[PDB]
Amino acid sequence: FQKFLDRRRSFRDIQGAISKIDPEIIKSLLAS
Amino acid sequence: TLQQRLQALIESAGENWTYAIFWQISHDFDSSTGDNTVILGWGDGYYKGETNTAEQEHRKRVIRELNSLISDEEVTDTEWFFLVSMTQSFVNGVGLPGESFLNSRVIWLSGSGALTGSGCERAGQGQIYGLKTMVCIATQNGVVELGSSEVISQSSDLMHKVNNLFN
Repeated sequence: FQKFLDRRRSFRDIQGAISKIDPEIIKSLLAS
Repeated sequence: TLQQRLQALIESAGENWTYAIFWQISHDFDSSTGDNTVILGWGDGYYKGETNTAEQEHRKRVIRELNSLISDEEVTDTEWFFLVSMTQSFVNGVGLPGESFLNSRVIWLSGSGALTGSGCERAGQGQIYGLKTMVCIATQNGVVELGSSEVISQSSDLMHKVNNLFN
């Protein structure tokens, strides 16, 4: 919608924060 | 810190590496064998980069849940392989990262043949999810792993960089 803005919440953009999350939490989220 | 040096490694790398992972040592005390067993697990990581409905809906859900925690594009197989790798750990000697560490050597699987032909499940899955090259390089406190959707052959220039960026 022609916003520049820009907002980044894509994986590529939050991986740094994701990598710091405790693996056991990633297990549960991935287990659904 | 670690993520910085992981990004450093592939933002200067000779070829195009998709990601880089530091597998980190720890020790858990198994009271049965009395062995302070050494285990490799997720330390940090850096993804750089370049399916079906049931799959992509599953992945998109996970990504927005993490987004909810921290704070809608499709999720490529390499991004997804990178992420699910956070779940994996390796007893010393076991698997591609554990073999590299226990034996203090570099293990270079180049080409889709190498990956599937290795008999390492992590390398096999990697081929499934778009990787063409997998490398594990042992350092002092763990293993640095590089992966790529391209096919890359053993450069000492790489093993050079890794030795520098890590003790």
